Amino acid sequence: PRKGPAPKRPLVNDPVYGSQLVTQLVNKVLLEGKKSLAERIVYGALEQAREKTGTDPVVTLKRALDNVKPALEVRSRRVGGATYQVPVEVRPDRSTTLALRWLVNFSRQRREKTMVERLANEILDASNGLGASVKRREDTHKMAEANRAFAHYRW
Amino acid sequence: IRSPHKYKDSREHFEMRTHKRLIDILDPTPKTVDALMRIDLPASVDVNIQ
Amino acid sequence: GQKINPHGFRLGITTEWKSRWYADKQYKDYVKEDVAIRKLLATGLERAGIADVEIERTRDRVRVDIHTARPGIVIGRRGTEADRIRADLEKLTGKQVQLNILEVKNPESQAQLVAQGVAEQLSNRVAFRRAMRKAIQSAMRQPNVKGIRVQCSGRLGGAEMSRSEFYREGRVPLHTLRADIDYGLYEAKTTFGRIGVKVWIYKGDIVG
Amino acid sequence: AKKALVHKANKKPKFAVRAYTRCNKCGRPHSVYRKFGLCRICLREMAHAGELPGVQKSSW
RNA sequence: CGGCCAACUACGUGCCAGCAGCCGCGGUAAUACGUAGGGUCCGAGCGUUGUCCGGAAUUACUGGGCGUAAAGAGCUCGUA
RNA sequence: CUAAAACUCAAAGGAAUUGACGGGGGCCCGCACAAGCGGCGGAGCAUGUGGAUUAAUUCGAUGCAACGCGAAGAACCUUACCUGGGUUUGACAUGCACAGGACGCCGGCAGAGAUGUCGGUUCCCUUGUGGCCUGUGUGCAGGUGGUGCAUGGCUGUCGUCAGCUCGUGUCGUGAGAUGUUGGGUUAAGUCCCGCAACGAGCGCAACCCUUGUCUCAUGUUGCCAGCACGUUAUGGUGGGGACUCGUGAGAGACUGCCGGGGUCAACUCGGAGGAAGGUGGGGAUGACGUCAAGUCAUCAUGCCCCUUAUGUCCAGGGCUUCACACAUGCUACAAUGGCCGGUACAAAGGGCUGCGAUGCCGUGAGGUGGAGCGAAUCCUUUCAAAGCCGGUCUCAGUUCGGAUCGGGGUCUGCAACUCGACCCCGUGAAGUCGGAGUCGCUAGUAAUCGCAGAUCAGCAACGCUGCGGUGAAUACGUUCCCG
Repeated sequence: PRKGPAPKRPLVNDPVYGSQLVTQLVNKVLLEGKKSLAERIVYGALEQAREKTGTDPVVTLKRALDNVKPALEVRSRRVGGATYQVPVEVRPDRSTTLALRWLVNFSRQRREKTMVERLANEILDASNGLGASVKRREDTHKMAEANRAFAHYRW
Repeated sequence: IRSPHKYKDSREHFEMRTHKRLIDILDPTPKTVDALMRIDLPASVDVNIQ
Repeated sequence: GQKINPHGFRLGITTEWKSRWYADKQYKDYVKEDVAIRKLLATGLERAGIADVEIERTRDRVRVDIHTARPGIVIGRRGTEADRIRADLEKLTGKQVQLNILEVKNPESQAQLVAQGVAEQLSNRVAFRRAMRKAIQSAMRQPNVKGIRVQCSGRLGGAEMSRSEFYREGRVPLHTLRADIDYGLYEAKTTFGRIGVKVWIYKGDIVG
Repeated sequence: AKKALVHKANKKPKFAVRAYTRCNKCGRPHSVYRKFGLCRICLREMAHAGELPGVQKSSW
């Protein structure tokens, strides 16, 4: 990364739903090196959302993403022994990555004992704004317009 | 291990390769059997008969 | 420890093996016999520099090729010492050997012999720099050589301090696999201890 | 190892298990390959010297 | 009989005994210490010491210098 | 303010040159930070080290660059350490006599063993004596005894970082400089532009190995479509190089072409074709030098010390001791899971006093017995696990986890108590995802799952060296930390 920007990997389209969002989600939720379990988990969550909310999984997933997609983030930079939390706008790719990361991260702190309905429940909550990752999203926005005091450095 | 008495992270790999072929002769004309054992070969080559 | 042996670097590209035979069950016995006879040859004769010692062994037949500088010391007109080597091997029981001894046409262009000469001249309490001067001049006299590097390490001059000194001339491209680089190592015994002499001789490239 | 230890290794043990390798060229009991009878140091030295018919630098 | 400065090998001693005009030689291979051979310069003389001139353009009249090597007074006024 | 002498040294100084150094700067790189994934420090266990004990707990290693390191294998041996009993030209060699035809083998008794005593067996020359050794020495052999701040050889580190020089010319009175400085680019002193420099060597790159495509040759133990013979036991068999594969030879990647930036330049961005596009992926290869870096325990070696001993044989014991600390790993703390049943796909390697199969007997380590192989055949089962399917468990110190502990066994070894591994039953401790801090990694990579090998009779291997299966996130950018 010292010489120049790194190349970007291609994204394989999904054969079942035809959107890169589900394959990005299954990549993000992948753990320990087992794909098959990962797509079966995410497809089970999609089907439970299908049977629960009564609407299509793609539209509600995109709506949840919009409800979780942030616009500003916080970057720590040090000078003279003091670290300042400058607010910086976010590229769309980082916004989507952060949204998926937050969803999957708050997918694992539940008590309801299996992954598929955990994911389905948080998808429904994020669609309705009742989730936990959304709370962190408005928290990040709150510090975005809260920490405006350090912006003249422009780093 | 390259070094005597320590430096385990430095090492050297060696190989030993042996190449083998077969020649099967049909219809053993007796002159062939007479002249076969007389053939002298390089020391690096070993041949056995079955 | 930086450089690997140049002879061992090109053991399958430029240079060839030293001993050739085939064995599976008696491989260990064969190699132990090789080391025993090589130790005997190295220990026994030293007044005549031995360029190389190659061994060939098939069935009961054995033959030893001893490449030396001058064979007159190693083979007299009456052949006492050649038969002495034969009998010394016979006590070692290497069975029968077709003992062959060969002289070298260019003793000045052989790294091992040059190293032996430098070591003996250092044993004569001669200044090392003069010995390297004369060795480099004599080696570069021959036309086909293209480079030479000569290095000695030890207690040079009798001082109580380690010293390693190297003198070079021409091209000695060690990093090339297709370069016929002759490598010679030898040891000089002095009053203060040990001296190590290394010689690299570069004589053109080879193309297959 | 010592000369006496080398000879006692060469000597016939009175029990089957009292035998070990004891590399021929030097006498170093550790890291001895039974294929060659040479310890790792002497194996390396002779492999570089080209005195073992078949061994060579491995690269792949 | 190191180099200045014509003339080198062996034995004995090894930082001891000793040499030396300047720089310096002796701790096992000393052309430098002592003795033997050989050599060189002089020669009824040969060396050392003391004194003076030279080399010293190193008190510079012939024939030197003062930014940083030693050397411009802290600055002016003014008497011979 | 004016202003000496005795004494003492063989120099004190000025300018500039080449290195080294700075708790002096400026640029450029690197998983250095940042952006991410997974860990260590918390628990139990395996090793290694520090410290403490005793008879020894043999020795070496000691920031990076020691701490799963010498050691790729400590019950005796190993073993170099402690106790005790022998032995002296000795456990191992060579030379002389004084003396020789015996040493050398198989048993008996004593003895923990080493070792001591009896019983049977005794030399090939050819008389000069030698091949052999039996006592006394004579020369001595023996030191894992010391000095890696006297050494050779080998190795680590900066670091695969990009540097180290020369010939001719020119510039300086001269050491010397220039080239090698400046701008750009590159993985790079790789190359381009300008400039008193013009060129060339060792380093970079290429030559070597492996993987990715095609062509030719090629058929055994390998492949087996089209053919026949075999039918549940399978290329199994006669048979074909058609397809693989095995192993020899060759072609193919060169910024080769197009478009844009470019100094009509290096190079950079995108495209066309192609299996691969920008040194396609990865190895071996480690320049000049720094660290009095490590190793007299691989070996060799100058000097120093013992030599009836610090040499040498044997029996037992220790390196596995533990009130603690540190480091590297394994198992976990569970539902992305545990147990039960079914279900198919890898590679490489090894095998003679070894792989060892079918059957038989156990519940299981395993006992019987031996087919086929010195090995593309026979064994590692037609070779695995994760996978996929079906059942259950419905969240607890648990159907987790296995430590610790009692009992009964299997194997190897003369001998498993101190101190091997494995099997069966039973109890089932800590451990609820871990403070300050801190580590690894940029694509078949991280994350994992299994298999083989070396050392080895047996293993303490959760280590090391390799192979294969499934396979991600992120890099805006050099402000800060490190080299």
